Amino acid sequence: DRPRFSFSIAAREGKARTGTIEMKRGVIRTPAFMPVGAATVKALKPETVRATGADIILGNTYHLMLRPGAERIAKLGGLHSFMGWDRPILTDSGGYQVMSLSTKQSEEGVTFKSRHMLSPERSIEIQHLLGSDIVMAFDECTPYPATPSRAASSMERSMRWAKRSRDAFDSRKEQAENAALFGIQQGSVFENLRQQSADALAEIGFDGYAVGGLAVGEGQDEMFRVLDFSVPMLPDDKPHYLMGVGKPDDIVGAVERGIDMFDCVLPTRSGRNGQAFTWDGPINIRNARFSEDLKPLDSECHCAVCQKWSRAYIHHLIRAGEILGAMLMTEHNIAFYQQLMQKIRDSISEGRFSQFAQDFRARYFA
Amino acid sequence: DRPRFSFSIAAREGKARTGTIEMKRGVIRTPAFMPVGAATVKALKPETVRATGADIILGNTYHLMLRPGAERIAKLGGLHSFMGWDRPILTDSGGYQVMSLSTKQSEEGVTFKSRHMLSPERSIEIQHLLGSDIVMAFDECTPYPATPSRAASSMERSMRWAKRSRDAFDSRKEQAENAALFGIQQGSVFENLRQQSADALAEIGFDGYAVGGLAVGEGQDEMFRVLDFSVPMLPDDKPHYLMGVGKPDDIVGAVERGIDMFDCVLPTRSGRNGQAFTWDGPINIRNARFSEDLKPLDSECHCAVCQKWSRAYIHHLIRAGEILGAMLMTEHNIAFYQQLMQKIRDSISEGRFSQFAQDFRARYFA
Ligand SMILES: [Zn+2]
Ligand SMILES: [Zn+2]
Repeated sequence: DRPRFSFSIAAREGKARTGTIEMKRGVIRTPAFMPVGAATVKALKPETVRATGADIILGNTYHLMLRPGAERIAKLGGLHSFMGWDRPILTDSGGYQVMSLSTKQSEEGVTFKSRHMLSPERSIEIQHLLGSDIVMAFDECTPYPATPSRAASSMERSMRWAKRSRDAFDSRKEQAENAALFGIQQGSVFENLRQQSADALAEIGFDGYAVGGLAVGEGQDEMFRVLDFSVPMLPDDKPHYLMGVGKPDDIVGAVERGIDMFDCVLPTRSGRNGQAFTWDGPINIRNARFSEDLKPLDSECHCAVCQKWSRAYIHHLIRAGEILGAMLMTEHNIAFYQQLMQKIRDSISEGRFSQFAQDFRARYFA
Repeated sequence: DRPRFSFSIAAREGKARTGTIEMKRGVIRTPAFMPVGAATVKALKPETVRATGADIILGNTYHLMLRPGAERIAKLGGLHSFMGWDRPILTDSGGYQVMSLSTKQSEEGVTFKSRHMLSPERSIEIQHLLGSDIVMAFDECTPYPATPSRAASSMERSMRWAKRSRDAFDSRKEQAENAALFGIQQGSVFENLRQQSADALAEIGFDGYAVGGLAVGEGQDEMFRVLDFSVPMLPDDKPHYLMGVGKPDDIVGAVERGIDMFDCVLPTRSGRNGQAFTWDGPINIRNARFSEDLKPLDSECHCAVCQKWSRAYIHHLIRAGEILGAMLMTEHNIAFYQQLMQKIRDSISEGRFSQFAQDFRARYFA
C-alpha cells in the first residue's frame, strides 16, 4: 500500500522539477494544478474533475466550517464520502478567507462574524473533521503592501502559529498517521523575512512548504522577483506550493522558479463568466464574434467539450444564462489547465522545459 | 433503415397502449416522457439525458426563434448538431408560449413584442429550420375557463390553422419526407367542440394527434373528465400526445385514458427548486430534516445520483445555491420520470397496468 506521504523527484531542469507525491488516497503528479472546491468543484461532478486529469482537489475550509459545518461533515463520514471524491484533498487553514470575507485578531487566533473562532488548534481540528489529506498550517497572509515592521510582526506570529499547528496535528494520532502537514512561508516581499520564515519552518519540520503571502496585488514582476530568492530557501526535497496562483503564464514562470503545486479559482470562476483558455490566449465566449463560430473552444484541446460542442453553442448558452454553459466552460478550462500541467511535466522530463516555456509564451501572447 | 414515421401498438389494456414510434433518427418507446429543452435540457448534457432513458426531447421553439434565431440555427447545421442530441426532437409551434410569455392576434397569425410574427406558415418554416423531427401544427390554446362561444370560435380558427399547417409542411419536400406532423385538438372542456375538432383534424390527416387546451388551470378531475370523452375521438392507430402534462399521477391517469406521449417542465424546473420525486411522493430536499440524511433521494431509484450521493449532500448543495445541486436534482427527477414510464410500459405489456396504477397511487399518496 501507498505511504502516508512520499515526494520523489524524477527529473529536473534548472530550478524546475517533476515527480510524484504518493499518499494513501492516491498519487499526485507534480507540478500539479489543484481545482478549487463549498464541497463541490463548481458545476462539475467529481468523475468529470477526474476525467480532466486532476489528481487532487482543494476543500473549501472557510466555507465548510460555516456550511454545512465541520462536525456535521464528520458525522456524515467526512468530506471524501460526502462529495464523492475518493482521491487526496488539500484544505486551506481558513485565516486567509476569514480576513478576506468575514474580525478580531489576537495571538490566540481570529474571531469573526454568527460569531466564530479560528485558532491554530481549531483550524487543525476542523481539517481533521473534514478528513483532509494535506492539512495547511494556520497562518496570517500579510496584506500587500506591508511595511517591513508590520511584515516582520505578522511573519513572526505566523511562525508561532506554525509551531502550534505542528503540535496540534501531531497530538491527534489518526491525523498524524494518515494526513500530511504543510507549513506556510510568510515575510511579504522582503528577502530577510522570507529567510527567517523558511528557517523557522524547516526547524519545525513539515511534509511540504507553501509560499504564502503572494498573489495579493503585487503583480507578476514582483511575485517572480520574490519567488527568485524565496523558493531556494525551502527544503529542496519537499514539495513547494504557491498559494493562489494562478494564470497560465504565472504557473509556467513559477515552475521555472521551483514551484510544484498550484491552486486558483481562475479556470472555474472565469469559466462561468465566459472566459475560455486557449493556446492562443484567453477568449471571452460572450463576444458576438463567436455567435456563428463552429470551431471548438480551442483547436488542439482534447477535452470532451472541444470534441462535441462549438463556440457558437457555448456562446448561446452563456448569453442565455444556462447552467450547461457554466458546466461546459468549466470542464474545458479545468481540462486546459491539466493539459498545461501535463505539457510542463513532460517537457521537464525530456529536458526541454525552457523551450516549452518560450514557445508557450510566443503563442499565448501573440 | 427506419421509416419517416411508423407507430405500432404492441400491447393494450383497457384504453392504455404500449408500443413504438419509429423515425429516421431513432425509436420512441410509448408511453413516452419527453424532457423539455433554450436548446438545452437545463443542467444536463445530452448524454446524461439519454442515460436516464429518454428517447426524444422537446426543442424550445418560442425561445429559439428569439435566441439564437431559427435561421442562425439552420446556418449552424440544425438543432441536433447545435446542441449535440442526435435522436428525435419534437418542437411546439410557438403560439402557446407567445400568448403566455410575450400581442396582436388575427386570422393571419400573431404579432408580439423587438417585434415578431408567427403564422402557421412561419411556424412550420421555423420548425423546419430547426430540423425538428415531430412538427406541431400552429394552434391557439384557448384560455380556461372559456365560454362555449369563445371556445368554439377559437377552436374553429385552430382548425383553419391546422389545414394551413398541413399544407405548409407538405409544400416543403425535405420536411415532408423526413419529419412528421401532429395536429392539435382544441375545444376547451366541451364535448361537442372536442368532437368537431377531432373530426376536422382527421379529415386533414396527421401523423399523430395532440390533446391541446388542457393543463391550463382546470385541475385533474376536470382534465380527466375531458380526456374520458376526448381521446376516443382521435384515430386509434396514431399516437396521442397530451401537451403540458405533467405530474406523475396525471401521467398514470392519462395513460389509463389512452395517452401515449407527455411533456412537462416539472421534473426539471421543480428539481432546480428542491423538489425531488420519490415512489413515496415528492420531497423538498431543502427541508432541514434532510441535513443529515445519508439515504439517496429515493430508496429504489436506479439513477446515478441515487447510486452515489446522499440527501444530506444534495440538501447542502441546493441550500448553498450550487450548480451541482441543480445538476443532480434534475438528473434524478428525469430518471425517475423515465423509470415511471418504463414501469407503465412493462405493466401494460404484461396486462397488469390497472394493478400498477392502484399500487403506485397507494404508495405515492400514503
Ligand atoms: Zn476543451
Ligand atoms: Zn435517483
